[PDB]
Amino acid sequence: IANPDVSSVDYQLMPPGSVIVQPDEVSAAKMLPVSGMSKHIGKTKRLVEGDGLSDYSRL
Amino acid sequence: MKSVITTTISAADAAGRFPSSSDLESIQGNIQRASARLEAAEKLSGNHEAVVKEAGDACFAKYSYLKNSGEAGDSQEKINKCYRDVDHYMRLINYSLVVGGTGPLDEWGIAGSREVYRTLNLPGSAYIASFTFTRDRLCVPRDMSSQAGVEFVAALDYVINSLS
Amino acid sequence: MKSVITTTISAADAAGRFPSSSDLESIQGNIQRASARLEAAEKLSGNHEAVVKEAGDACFAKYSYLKNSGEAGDSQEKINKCYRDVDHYMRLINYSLVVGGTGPLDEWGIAGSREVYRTLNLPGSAYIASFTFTRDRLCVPRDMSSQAGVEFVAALDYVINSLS
Amino acid sequence: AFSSIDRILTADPVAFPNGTESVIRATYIQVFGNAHVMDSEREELATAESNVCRTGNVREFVRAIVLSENYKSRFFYSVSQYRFIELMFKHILGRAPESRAEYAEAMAVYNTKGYEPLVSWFVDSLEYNENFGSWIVPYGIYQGCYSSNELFNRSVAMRLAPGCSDKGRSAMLQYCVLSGDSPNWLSISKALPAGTEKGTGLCIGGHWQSSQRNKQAPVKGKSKIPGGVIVTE
Amino acid sequence: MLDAFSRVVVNSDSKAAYVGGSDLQSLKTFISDGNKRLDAVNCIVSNASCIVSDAISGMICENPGLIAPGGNCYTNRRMAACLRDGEIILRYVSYALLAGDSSVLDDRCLNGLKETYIALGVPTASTSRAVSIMKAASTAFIMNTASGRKIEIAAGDCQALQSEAAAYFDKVGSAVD
Amino acid sequence: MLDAFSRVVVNSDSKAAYVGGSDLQSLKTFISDGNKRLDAVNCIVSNASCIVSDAISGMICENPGLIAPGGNCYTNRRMAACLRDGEIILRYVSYALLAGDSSVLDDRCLNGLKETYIALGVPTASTSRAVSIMKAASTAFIMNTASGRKIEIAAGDCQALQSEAAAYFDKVGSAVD
Amino acid sequence: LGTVLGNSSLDKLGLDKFVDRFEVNEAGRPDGFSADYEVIIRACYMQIFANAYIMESERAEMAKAESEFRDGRFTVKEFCRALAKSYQYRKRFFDGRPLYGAIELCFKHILGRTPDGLEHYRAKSAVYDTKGYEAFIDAFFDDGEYDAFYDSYCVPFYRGHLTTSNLSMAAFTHMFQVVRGSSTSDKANPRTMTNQITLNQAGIQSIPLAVVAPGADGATFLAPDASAGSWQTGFSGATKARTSHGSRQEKGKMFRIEVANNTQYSAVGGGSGIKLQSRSGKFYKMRNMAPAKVSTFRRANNVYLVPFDELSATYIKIHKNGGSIASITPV
Amino acid sequence: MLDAFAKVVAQADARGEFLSNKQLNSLETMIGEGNKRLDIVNKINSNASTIVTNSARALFAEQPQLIQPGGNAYTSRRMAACLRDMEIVLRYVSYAMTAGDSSVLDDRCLNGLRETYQALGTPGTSVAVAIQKMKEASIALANDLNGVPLGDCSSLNSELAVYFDRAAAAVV
Ligand SMILES: *CCC1=C(C)C(=O)N[C@H]1Cc1[nH]c(/C=C2\N=C(C[C@H]3NC(=O)C(CC)=C3C)C(C)=C2CCC(=O)O)c(CCC(=O)O)c1C
Ligand SMILES: C=CC1=C(C)[C@@H](Cc2[nH]c(/C=C3N=C(/C=C4\NC(=O)[C@H](C)[C@H]4CC)C(C)=C\3CCC(=O)O)c(CCC(=O)O)c2C)NC1=O
Ligand SMILES: C=CC1=C(C)[C@@H](Cc2[nH]c(/C=C3N=C(/C=C4\NC(=O)[C@H](C)[C@H]4CC)C(C)=C\3CCC(=O)O)c(CCC(=O)O)c2C)NC1=O
Ligand SMILES: C=CC1=C(C)[C@@H](Cc2[nH]c(/C=C3N=C(/C=C4\NC(=O)[C@H](C)[C@H]4CC)C(C)=C\3CCC(=O)O)c(CCC(=O)O)c2C)NC1=O
Ligand SMILES: C=CC1=C(C)[C@@H](Cc2[nH]c(/C=C3N=C(/C=C4\NC(=O)[C@H](C)[C@H]4CC)C(C)=C\3CCC(=O)O)c(CCC(=O)O)c2C)NC1=O
Ligand SMILES: C=CC1=C(C)[C@@H](Cc2[nH]c(/C=C3N=C(/C=C4\NC(=O)[C@H](C)[C@H]4CC)C(C)=C\3CCC(=O)O)c(CCC(=O)O)c2C)NC1=O
Ligand SMILES: C=CC1=C(C)[C@@H](Cc2[nH]c(/C=C3N=C(/C=C4\NC(=O)[C@H](C)[C@H]4CC)C(C)=C\3CCC(=O)O)c(CCC(=O)O)c2C)NC1=O
Ligand SMILES: C=CC1=C(C)[C@@H](Cc2[nH]c(/C=C3N=C(/C=C4\NC(=O)[C@H](C)[C@H]4CC)C(C)=C\3CCC(=O)O)c(CCC(=O)O)c2C)NC1=O
Ligand SMILES: C=CC1=C(C)[C@@H](Cc2[nH]c(/C=C3N=C(/C=C4\NC(=O)[C@H](C)[C@H]4CC)C(C)=C\3CCC(=O)O)c(CCC(=O)O)c2C)NC1=O
Ligand SMILES: C=CC1=C(C)[C@@H](Cc2[nH]c(/C=C3N=C(/C=C4\NC(=O)[C@H](C)[C@H]4CC)C(C)=C\3CCC(=O)O)c(CCC(=O)O)c2C)NC1=O
Ligand SMILES: C=CC1=C(C)[C@@H](Cc2[nH]c(/C=C3N=C(/C=C4\NC(=O)[C@H](C)[C@H]4CC)C(C)=C\3CCC(=O)O)c(CCC(=O)O)c2C)NC1=O
Ligand SMILES: C=CC1=C(C)[C@@H](Cc2[nH]c(/C=C3N=C(/C=C4\NC(=O)[C@H](C)[C@H]4CC)C(C)=C\3CCC(=O)O)c(CCC(=O)O)c2C)NC1=O
Ligand SMILES: CCC1=C(C)[C@@H](CC2=N/C(=C\c3[nH]c(C[C@@H]4NC(=O)C(C)=C4CC)c(C)c3CCC(=O)O)C(CCC(=O)O)=C2C)NC1=O
Repeated sequence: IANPDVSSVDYQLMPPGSVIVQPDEVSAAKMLPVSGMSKHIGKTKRLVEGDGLSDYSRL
Repeated sequence: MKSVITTTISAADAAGRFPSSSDLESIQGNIQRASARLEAAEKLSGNHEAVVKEAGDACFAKYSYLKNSGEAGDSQEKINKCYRDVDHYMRLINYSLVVGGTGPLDEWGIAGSREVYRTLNLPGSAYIASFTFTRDRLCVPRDMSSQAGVEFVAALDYVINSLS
Repeated sequence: MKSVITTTISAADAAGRFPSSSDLESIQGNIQRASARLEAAEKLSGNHEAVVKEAGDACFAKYSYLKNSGEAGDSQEKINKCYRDVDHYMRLINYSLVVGGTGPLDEWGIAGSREVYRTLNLPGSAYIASFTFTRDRLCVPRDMSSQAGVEFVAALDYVINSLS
Repeated sequence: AFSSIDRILTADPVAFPNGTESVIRATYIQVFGNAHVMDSEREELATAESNVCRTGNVREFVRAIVLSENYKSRFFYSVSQYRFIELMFKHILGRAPESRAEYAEAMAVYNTKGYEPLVSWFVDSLEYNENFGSWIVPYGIYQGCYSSNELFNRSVAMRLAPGCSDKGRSAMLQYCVLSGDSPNWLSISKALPAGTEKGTGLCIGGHWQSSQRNKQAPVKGKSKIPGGVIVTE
Repeated sequence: MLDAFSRVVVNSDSKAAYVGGSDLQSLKTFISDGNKRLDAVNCIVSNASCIVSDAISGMICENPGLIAPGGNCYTNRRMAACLRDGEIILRYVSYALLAGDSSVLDDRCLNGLKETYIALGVPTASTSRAVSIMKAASTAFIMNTASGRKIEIAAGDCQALQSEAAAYFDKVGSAVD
Repeated sequence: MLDAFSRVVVNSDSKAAYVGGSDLQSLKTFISDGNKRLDAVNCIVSNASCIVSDAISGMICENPGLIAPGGNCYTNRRMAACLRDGEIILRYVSYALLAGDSSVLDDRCLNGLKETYIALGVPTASTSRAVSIMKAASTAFIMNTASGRKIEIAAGDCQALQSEAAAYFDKVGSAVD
Repeated sequence: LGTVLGNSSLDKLGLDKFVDRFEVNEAGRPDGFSADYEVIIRACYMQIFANAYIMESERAEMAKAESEFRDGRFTVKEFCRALAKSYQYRKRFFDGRPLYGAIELCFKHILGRTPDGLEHYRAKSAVYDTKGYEAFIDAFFDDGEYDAFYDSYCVPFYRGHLTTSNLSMAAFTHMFQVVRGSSTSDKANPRTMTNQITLNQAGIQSIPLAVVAPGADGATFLAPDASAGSWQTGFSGATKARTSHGSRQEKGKMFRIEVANNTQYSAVGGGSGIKLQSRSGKFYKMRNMAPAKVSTFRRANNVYLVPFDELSATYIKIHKNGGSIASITPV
Repeated sequence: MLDAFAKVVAQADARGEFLSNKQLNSLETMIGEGNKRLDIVNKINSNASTIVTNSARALFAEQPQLIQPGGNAYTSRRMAACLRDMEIVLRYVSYAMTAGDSSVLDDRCLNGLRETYQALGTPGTSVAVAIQKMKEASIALANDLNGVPLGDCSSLNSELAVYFDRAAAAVV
């Protein structure tokens, strides 16, 4: 669920270097195949193989 | 469910005889070709995910009219059914690959398919596009053993020639 | 070849009796609905060429991927086979329309079709696109008698429900 | 109004200020359809050609053509009044009638007065002035967000596919105007420009046929509340 | 173009009779609840761009094959025409809320839409899904239950009117299918 | 296997008299209502593919555990026997629409169907659900209120006949449960 | 065994060995070899005798017919006819049974369906009475049925279970009463035997029965018969009715449960080991606290009609008495 | 059991939707019909004994097989069974007339009635003739304008007739 309600991280107050942005795949063709299933875009990312289990039960 | 041992047991059963040396030679050949079949089964259960992913991606890479309108799949749900059906197919190729006859692939996948693909407006040529992509994709002596490759190609060809 | 009179003659023949008054009432209804059937046959033999032309043009209007590459209709010859096939179909609708049962349409067009369109990689959905275009685009009051239009639509619906 | 196909696919308007001969020719094809005029008819229209080589009132050019016997002969003498009014819409405005009321308006302006008042009625429409003015040759417009959807369907169906020539064909919009049923999807589909993916709707198949919208069919609607579904009828 | 008044008059026209009691009674119920209809149309109008944005963005995110190459949202021009159409649909629904009768929505936009989206190759599944998203978002704004905006109005029950607006959206989504 | 005629004749045979006036009068009403029944059977027969397809596909979409592995429809052949069964049910219903009496449907197909589907493992609820979808779609085609096919016939009243067809479908759906 | 495993219900219904097919693909004459024909010939005995035992000495009966099958004399249609007319087939199936049972067997042997309605019985009984035994057997074989389904070169198979024959739902269930899976022969099951006519009330009135799959316990029910009331005087005791009318429906839909093996040793009242009424051995139930010699369950196989809300309790009671459930059908 | 209302709620829960406004309008309509409905049920419950008695007289008069020795209604016991069965049929048609749904009449009486009358040797068609007589007498009694406010009751008599026709259809 993890949702903060009253919450804003400014990301303009940070020092000029320390805003880093990373894209999993830097391509057009591989972010979306012709068919619907996707591992990045849409709700289709929900249906990747793996990640079905959970490791937070250690608490 | 057809295999070596079910064909020979069912054949001698239809005869009315105990199993002579002929059936024993047949199951001897089963346990000769076994290692190549099970190697192919190990690698198929290894990377089934990426095989089905490349299969459907190339299937809509060929035919784009699938999402054109009602024909084929124009929604995320139908494409989910697409990748699920190719999951079933590779799972039956794994099963027939373990059994070593085309029995579970025939009775579960092939038998009475035509009424279903016909009635539910499913084109078979797109299935064949998926399988002929995966047929071509495997590289001889790059992963599985050369005979295992032969075993896998044979089974997949059976799927294609049974489809259309 | 199924019609009213062949069904009742074959039925009384399977019985082993002379045709009683029931068969006579059946062929009486044949010669009641006859005039609307033959009117529809006259107009179909009138403009078959424009009907088949609109049918194929809408069939490749709906489907365009037939034209590219491996798929049928790519070359001029295959598309000529396309309009020839729809010529056969409207000619069988004319024949069953004259006979008044689905007999010649069934035995000449429908019987054993599925192995042929399945084997020769021919999609049936394109045929249905052609017939549903020729089914949707007609006015009973304008170009046909009221009863005739019903008869024509009925025959054409039979074709569609026998196809896929 | 995005106007999706206005400049991307459809060719640009023939404005006046370029060479006169191209304006004259393009107006022949638009005002006429593919008429394919010959030597006699072009000699017969020479004084309008003079008036438009002189001043570029292409509005007055179109007026002068539609008043001439070459246009009157074909369309007002071989052709029946239903088709006459409809073609008049197509030749002058580029577009079809959007409703039965407007078609009744044009027919009424005919029957009260005559031919010339009708022609001046098309040429003096405010809609015609905003689309074309005095300086731009008529053409088919892709506005987007039209007043009626039927305006788009009838307009495209009556703007024929390349190589039109209404001299063979018969009137497709009379039952369509009076009934309010929009034309066949195939004729609409044939007339669209290239790259519009002509008629890849028409969902046909074992499942989801839905080939003809049916007015009388009852209306159903389902929404999902955390309890379950509300169907509103 | 007929409002609720013209519907009562046209129906009374067929029998060639005066308005009478009962039809005027239902029309009295129309007039009394007019402010609720007024503020309802104000709610759907004063958020409308944002409804269209959220609905079409949701339509793409539910079905990511539209933005896939080959889909009907794949280009900028196709996407512009897409946003344009959603805006038009919400416009005529707003007109149908002011009128109280769906004659305007039937004569302007709905008539000849299936044939248009057939002609252009637009997908039915995408069209009806986007309409349904505008339906739910619109009724959520009309009950003042939006999770992003809660504006101040006088309290009152408005079940009827929300069912009416849901009936217009179901008319559009049923019309494209 | 008896229609309305055979029913009247057998009942008047157990009564042991001549046919009589009242029986013949009701049968005159049957024959005078003949062509409506003709056109009705025409409608349901010339929509067989859609009725079976939509019905069973709706049965799967309502209850998606049929298609899950271990369900009746999971096997490919099972799906074909499923579609065949839907087709046959629709077929005998069309026969009962012709005959005017359900004797054909009761003696042929309805008799022992429950115990067959019990013995094979078929869930009764899914089938009842499929028969109900065939009912609603079949009455919508018989009343020309289908949402994508609107054929022209002369207008009239066929409410009686719709209730008749719905009675045969309710006979089947009540017969499997 | 069951339904769900293997994605095929019909294997597990006991029709596992009946799927194999035999046709003579060899045209002309067989000289020297005699493997393939002896296989087909064996399947003809397995079909027409329905797995009945033929001794080596007996094989000398029908040896002429057998030496004419091997030659170009008899198609297997006509060889099957020759096996059907001979003294063997008369002794087993015709002479032992009443005329009606004989008919039903002749369908199990020749056509492989059951009779569905009384009229099929009308046809065959009529032909027998007019013309005798040979015309009876011809009337099976000389019909459009056999010719269409088998085409004269294929050995008969059980098709009564199959959807393709129109039959009746009744004839499907009746089909499983007549065929009990591989081991059961013609007289192997009860309900056929020699003097029994198998299903008569069932086959005549097209009462669809129920299916108990063979095995998995409760394999035998052989449910008790009912009489017909004051007219055609009957005993009302023995069986629950197939119907369940109103007044008890309330409380859920009615289920007919058939319990199969009921015995004294099995019946314990829920607690293991047999109850001893007296200190020393008197194991029957004390009636009025005085010793009785009447068994607790008096016929094996009693039935229960039980509404839904009472199912659980009844489901417990059966298993209290160690009875085993054959089948449960909603009624 | 199902009553108009129960059937609509039961279906609406079997899909798990709420009731649309359309359904609620229909419900309200049937209620507004409901006084007349209770009037028909009152008529039938009153004169029921004369319906059964007279209809049995006409049954045995038109078919004098059953009163003779060896006929099916020949014994004191079997006669009483015969009359009581007629009273059963008339009872449930009165029930289904109240409920507005034909479910009670099917589930309690008609569904499986033929299996019984086969199983007993009772001629089914003779029962059908008897139910036709109760239909004649009951409708002609239901359309009596005695003691009651005037209006239109054609639809309710139509419905009632449908129930009896279903009874004679279910025995035959
Ligand atoms: C191709 C056949 C067809 C044409 C043509 C047409 O206009 N519509 C269909 C027939 C049709 N179907 C219904 C009713 C229902 N159909 C379904 C099945 C679908 N609903 C689903 O959720 C799914 C799975 C995603 C499917 C396949 C259902 C559930 C109904 C409503 C059932 C009910 O209880 O009412 C109708 C009647 C409605 C209408 O379109 O007017 C028709 C004509
Ligand atoms: C054991 C093996 C096995 C299979 C191989 C599948 C085959 C299969 N697919 C579907 C059903 C389906 N299959 C597809 C798939 C397609 N979508 C398209 O765009 C393409 C043409 C194609 C993928 C290449 C779709 C879309 C459906 C649903 C069709 C519909 O409901 O319209 C169904 C009907 C039941 C269902 O809806 O799931 C079945 C039996 N099922 C099995 O049990
Ligand atoms: C279970 C069956 C199964 C297969 C059959 C393979 C098929 C397969 N091959 C590759 C992937 C690959 N396959 C090849 C092979 C080729 N090199 C060439 O020069 C030839 C054209 C061809 C051998 C004949 C190469 C080179 C890659 C890597 C491609 C790349 O990263 O560019 C991938 C993507 C994942 C990966 O990088 O490994 C997959 C799924 N994988 C499986 O799980
Ligand atoms: C008596 C009735 C009757 C018919 C209905 C036809 C049906 C038919 N069509 C083909 C054969 C064919 N039919 C088509 C037609 C098609 N091209 C496409 O792009 C579309 C999918 C489709 C038109 C709508 C084509 C292309 C072939 C040749 C296929 C090939 O050789 O690849 C054949 C095989 C023999 C041949 O090559 O001609 C047959 C039997 N023939 C008959 O005798
Ligand atoms: C043998 C059977 C047979 C038919 C059933 C018809 C079907 C048919 N109609 C048209 C053609 C046509 N059909 C109509 C009819 C319509 N006008 C409308 O307002 C309604 C939607 C509809 C009447 C209900 C119209 C208007 C055209 C001309 C369409 C056009 O040119 O735009 C054409 C093309 C050739 C032509 O222009 O005539 C054909 C084949 N022709 C045949 O040979
Ligand atoms: C309705 C009546 C009517 C007329 C009387 C003419 C008059 C006329 N002539 C010209 C135009 C012209 N007229 C002439 C004629 C001449 N060449 C010479 O050597 C001589 C002096 C003279 C013939 C005696 C020429 C040459 C032009 C073209 C002038 C130019 O472009 O330089 C124009 C301008 C438009 C055009 O270029 O055609 C007009 C209006 N037009 C009409 O509509
Ligand atoms: C008065 C009412 C009225 C309407 C309702 C619209 C309807 C409409 N939309 C388009 C045209 C269009 N409409 C869309 C919209 C879509 N994009 C998608 O991804 C979805 C399926 C869908 C939004 C839900 C698109 C993409 C086009 C352009 C199609 C193309 O050019 O390929 C056109 C053709 C003209 C144009 O290009 O603008 C028309 C008439 N126009 C009107 O005048
Ligand atoms: C020109 C534009 C214009 C508007 C947009 C409205 C806005 C508006 N609404 C009300 C007044 C009202 N508006 C509503 C409406 C509501 N009922 C509820 O349950 C919901 C929260 C909400 C509908 C979504 C109600 C109930 C009142 C009366 C409030 C009261 O008297 O308690 C009033 C005060 C005058 C009156 O009582 O009518 C005004 C100005 N009026 C206008 O002139
Ligand atoms: C051999 C096949 C065959 C048919 C299929 C029918 C078709 C048919 N129906 C009608 C005639 C009719 N058909 C209907 C039926 C309808 N009522 C409605 O509410 C629905 C739209 C529709 C049922 C689904 C009606 C009402 C009439 C009479 C129309 C009228 O007189 O207004 C007529 C004209 C003659 C007549 O009045 O009977 C004909 C030929 N007749 C045949 O001979
Ligand atoms: C004359 C009337 C008549 C009928 C009504 C049918 C009834 C019927 N269905 C099946 C057989 C079948 N019927 C179904 C149907 C089902 N699939 C499901 O997912 C649902 C529960 C259900 C559709 C609603 C299936 C799947 C089979 C095959 C079962 C199996 O082999 O496992 C069989 C056994 C023979 C066969 O395999 O075809 C029979 C008799 N047959 C008839 O002759
Ligand atoms: C809850 C609903 C309900 C019913 C509807 C009845 C139906 C019914 N009737 C009988 C039984 C009977 N029913 C009749 C009636 C008939 N006599 C004839 O001459 C006519 C054909 C027919 C009256 C029209 C007779 C005579 C018997 C006794 C049959 C016999 O014993 O021979 C029985 C068997 C038990 C018994 O003997 O009573 C049952 C279940 N019982 C119920 O519980
Ligand atoms: C508790 C017991 C009980 C009853 C027995 C009824 C009796 C009854 N009936 C009506 C009312 C009515 N009853 C009938 C019935 C008739 N239609 C005719 O054609 C026939 C003469 C007759 C059926 C045999 C009609 C038509 C009305 C409405 C009369 C009218 O409004 O004109 C009313 C007035 C209230 C109303 O309109 O419903 C009452 C109290 N109500 C009860 O509460
Ligand atoms: C990842 C692809 C994706 C989207 C895009 C969204 C789109 C979306 N918005 C919804 C519904 C929705 N959307 C809004 C409007 C929106 N919210 C606000 O508070 C403001 C200011 C808005 C415009 C900026 C509202 C008000 C609702 C109603 C729910 C709510 O209370 O927030 C719903 C629910 C539909 C329903 O109830 O049937 C969806 C699916 N969902 C997705 O999965």
